[PDB]
Amino acid sequence: GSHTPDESFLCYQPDQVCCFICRGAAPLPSEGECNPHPTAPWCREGAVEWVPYSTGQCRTTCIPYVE
Repeated sequence: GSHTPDESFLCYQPDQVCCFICRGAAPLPSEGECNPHPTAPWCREGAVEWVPYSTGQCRTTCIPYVE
């Protein structure tokens, strides 16, 4: 009934991490795994788009972390 909140799932890879904010579903894990995450500065700073995903729409950004 009101504004639906968006979440974020960080898909993690031993050398790559992509954070996505979804307003209905999550990202499709095919290169590692993903789970609910807060949002570092790289998540919000590199995730500035949107795309139609399985059960909803998710946007995402990826960064070089412990790679």
